[PDB]
Amino acid sequence: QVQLQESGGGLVQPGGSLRLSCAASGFTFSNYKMNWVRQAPGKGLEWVSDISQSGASISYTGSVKGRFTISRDNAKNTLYLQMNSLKPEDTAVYYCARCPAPFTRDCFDVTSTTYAYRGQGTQVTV
Amino acid sequence: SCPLGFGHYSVVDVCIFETVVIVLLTFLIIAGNLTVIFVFHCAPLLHHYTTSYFIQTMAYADLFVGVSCLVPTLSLLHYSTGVHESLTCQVFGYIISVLKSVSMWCLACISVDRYLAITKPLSYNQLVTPCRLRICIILIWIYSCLIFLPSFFGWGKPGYHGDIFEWCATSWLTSAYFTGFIVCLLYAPAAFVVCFTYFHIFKICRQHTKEINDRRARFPSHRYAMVLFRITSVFYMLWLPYIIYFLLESSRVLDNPTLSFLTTWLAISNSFCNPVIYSLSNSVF
Amino acid sequence: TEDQRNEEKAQREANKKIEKQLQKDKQVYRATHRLLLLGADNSGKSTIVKQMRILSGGTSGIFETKFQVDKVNFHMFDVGGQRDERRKWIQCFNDVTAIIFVVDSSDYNRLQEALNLFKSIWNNRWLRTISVILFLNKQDLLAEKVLAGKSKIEDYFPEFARYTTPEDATPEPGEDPRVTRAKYFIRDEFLRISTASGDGRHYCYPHFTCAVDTENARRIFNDCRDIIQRMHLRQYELL
Amino acid sequence: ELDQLRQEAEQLKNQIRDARKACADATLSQITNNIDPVGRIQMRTRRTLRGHLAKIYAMHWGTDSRLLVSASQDGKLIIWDSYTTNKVHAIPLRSSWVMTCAYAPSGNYVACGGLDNICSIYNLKTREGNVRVSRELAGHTGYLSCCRFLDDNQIVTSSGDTTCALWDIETGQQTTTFTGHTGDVMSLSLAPDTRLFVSGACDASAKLWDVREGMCRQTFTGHESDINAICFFPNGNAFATGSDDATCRLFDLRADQELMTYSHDNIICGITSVSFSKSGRLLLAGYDDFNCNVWDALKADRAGVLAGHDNRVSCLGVTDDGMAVATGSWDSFLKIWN
Amino acid sequence: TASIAQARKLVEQLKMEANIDRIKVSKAAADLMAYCEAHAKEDPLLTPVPASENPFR
Ligand SMILES: Cc1nn(-c2cccc3cc(Cc4cccc(C(F)(F)F)c4)sc23)c(CO)c1C(=O)NCCO
Repeated sequence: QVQLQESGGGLVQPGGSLRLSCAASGFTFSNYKMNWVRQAPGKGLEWVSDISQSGASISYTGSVKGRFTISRDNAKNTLYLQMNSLKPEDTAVYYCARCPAPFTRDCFDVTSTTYAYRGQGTQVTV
Repeated sequence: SCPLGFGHYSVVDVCIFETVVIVLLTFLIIAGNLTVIFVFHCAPLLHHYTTSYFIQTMAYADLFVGVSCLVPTLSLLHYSTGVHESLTCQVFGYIISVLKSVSMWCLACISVDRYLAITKPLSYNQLVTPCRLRICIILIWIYSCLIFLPSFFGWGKPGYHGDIFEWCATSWLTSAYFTGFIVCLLYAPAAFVVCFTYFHIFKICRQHTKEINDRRARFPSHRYAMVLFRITSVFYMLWLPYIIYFLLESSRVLDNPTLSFLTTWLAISNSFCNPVIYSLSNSVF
Repeated sequence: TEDQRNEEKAQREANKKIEKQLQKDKQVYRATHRLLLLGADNSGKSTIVKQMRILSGGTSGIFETKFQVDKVNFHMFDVGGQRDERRKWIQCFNDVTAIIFVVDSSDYNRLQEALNLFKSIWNNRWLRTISVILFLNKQDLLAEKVLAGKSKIEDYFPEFARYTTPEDATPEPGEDPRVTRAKYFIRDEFLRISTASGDGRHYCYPHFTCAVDTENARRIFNDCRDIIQRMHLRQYELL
Repeated sequence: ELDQLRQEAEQLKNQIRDARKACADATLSQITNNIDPVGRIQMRTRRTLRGHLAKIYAMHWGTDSRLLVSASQDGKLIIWDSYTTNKVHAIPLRSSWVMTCAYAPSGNYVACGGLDNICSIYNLKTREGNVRVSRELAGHTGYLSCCRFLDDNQIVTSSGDTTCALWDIETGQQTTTFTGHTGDVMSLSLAPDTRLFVSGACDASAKLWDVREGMCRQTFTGHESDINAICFFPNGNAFATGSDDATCRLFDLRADQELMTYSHDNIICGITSVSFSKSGRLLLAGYDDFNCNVWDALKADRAGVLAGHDNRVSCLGVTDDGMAVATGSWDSFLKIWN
Repeated sequence: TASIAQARKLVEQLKMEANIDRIKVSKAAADLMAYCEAHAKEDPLLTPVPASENPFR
């Protein structure tokens, strides 16, 4: 089964730092581009960051590129997001999202519906 | 005229070196045109619905060029006649002249079709219809037949193709007007429209390449049809030596038989183009 | 035998009738140019449809807009009946002449969503030969947002402070240089997505359009002309 | 009881996974190592069927193994005689975004549907002699992906609204609705006894459904991406799936787990269509690398290749007697192979 | 009651893998092999036939 499991979260003082870890099982990790998405309370899902298959190509959203650091461990089949200098706008539910097809540079991961290759999610409060 | 030198030509057919290059070249034309005839009609995988018909007419006409140039030249060794070879010479010369004319005008129509595709792209399929295409092919054949018809009624020799027979090479002569006048009214429009269409295609390519390179400089960041563009130009500037010799004789003092043979030998070998169009494009099959 | 001869020649003449009908249908199909309208709810892509309807009939969810620009027929399809996931039904539009992309440029919160949708369309395997005609809608709302303040682009895009106007390309739509820098920064975001990939097979055609703009049909005509010219120039020429 | 319910559901998942791994430890590949291989399968394009203006998504064979129907997004539904390459019928469609077509096993009706969210049933045998639309089935809220006729009055449709549906044709009402997929359902196949049908969706899962009971018996996972094509093994106790992870898989119903994986290192594009031969020894799959692969279904080796299409292979069909394979593609041509 | 329906689906899976039957461990694989052996020579694709009884040739 294609499973993504998020770990890390909880209360943190503003300006803190967290390390969200997404464990991936049921598929080859190296062949898929990975994303971090979040859903603010009373708001829709918005994409935060994405990292390529090897990990070389990396991009972030308007939440500053300096605060957040995405990385991936293809040997460990896991996806890390290092969250620095937390602001109260960062209170959201965070999802690691595999984008659907391998060997692709296109990904469709922020659908409100039951997008299959998204984790159950973790809560970050700040 | 024999480069080795066999004396002046007669019914004896002394210099067979003249014949063998013709026979081999027309054999290659027959083989290549038979192959291209087989490959579009049996397996039209890439067709494009407009250039296919004109290229098909080219392949048919060029295969008939090869057959109608190989059969008399091969037959000259076996069967030779002293009488009734004259009318045979006008018939052969007219046939070869008309067939080369329809091949040239078919590439001219490729040129104007590509110009209509570039210049009026959104109304292109409205403007050209397969009924108009078939009408264009029919008037190509009719026009080529009607231009060279006065060679039968006695306005002069239409071309140097029929020089393989003895009597046309010596006695029958080109004329100044209605030969190189009506005949140039046939040849000059084809060269004009090919040059015009490629000039406009290169102007459009200049504008689009300018815009693309300007945007690429603004943002620093990380095969079958292509053959047709070059080989038509190769075809037309291969037609030029025969046209230059034809005009430069045109019943005036300049006359060279070796230049005649070489120039119309190139003018016949330009029928290599249609097999070369498919051979360079498709390494696999 | 004889009755199977009757049956087979009746089958052949039925095939001939079918084939002449299909060649008429081929002429009608080649006469028209098909566009895929795509965008979001905040973008006024339904409004631009209303200008080409001047210059809800569709009850199947998908919208059809037929408009006529100088004896050329354009059929634009707005897909609305489907879900939010669009992986599979976007593959039906590979042979579309151009994707019309409509962006709300005043709203900055969903600009990144539009950029990501543009990137996914641009890098898709079945859409990598389709040029995109980009309409940046509600440019009048963009001007009132930047001049009033309190909604800074720098909050959503931290590289706007390090950006200057490229050459002051067309100052007449946006008079004040702040408005010009804002709209040209958004345009450069979409075109730096466009120029990163795509080996000359397709290009973006950005425009700055208002809500009451009435020349979008002519813009689509000119961009489609350039698309077909570039396709022919790429096909039989390397250049 | 929220923690108790989550613990119960996780224990249910672990229990069924352990039940699958304890049900069988052997594989069909180690069972069939003694079996002689099929060898090279050479198939030739016995016919080329031309006449579609645009790309083709769907075809369906008739039960006579001679007639077939094809759907293309130029707006035409063309019924072809494969023996003599004659176009028997050409139905113009109201919506030109058709994605599926089904030919009724009696031969009297044909079906189509697509982005219009409507299944159109066209009557072929009419007294006036020219085909009209018999029924217009509306009620799905997404595009229609696949439809199959149970008989002349029952139609089953998979849609992009994550649901399947059994409709009674003459009354135009959804008799049964099959829910449980979370992604867009892309394909369905009917069982030989037409009591069951499987359906694969974009959630990398396949589901077996009872037509009369209206609920899902079994769920099959193992794919890593969207499932584009599903097909029963001819016995009806197994089925194969093709998906976007460049992999085909063979599952058995009674064992409720995957028996084989058909993939190779050089194959990276997804599978668009799958089908079985009449015996079930050969599994044919259409790909996005523009050709089809014939697989030995009992040892998972690439037995043959069907190259000959200039674009991706969208549909693939095998006759009831198994004589020929028809392959459609985005290059607007069908090909009949033996 | 989507969660209740999914939980009951998992319950139904537990009921099915409670008692399928007392079978051989690789019996389903043997069933597939037996079907492909039993319908082997009747396949036109697997066993090639001359062009007399093949209407596409
Ligand atoms: C054979 C031959 N050539 N010649 C020539 C002498 C001087 C110039 C030319 C120019 C020619 C034009 C041409 C060139 C290439 C293909 C063709 C084609 F149309 F036939 F294909 C035509 S032929 C020829 C003669 C005697 O005039 C003879 C002959 O009478 N007997 C045999 C030889 O000893």
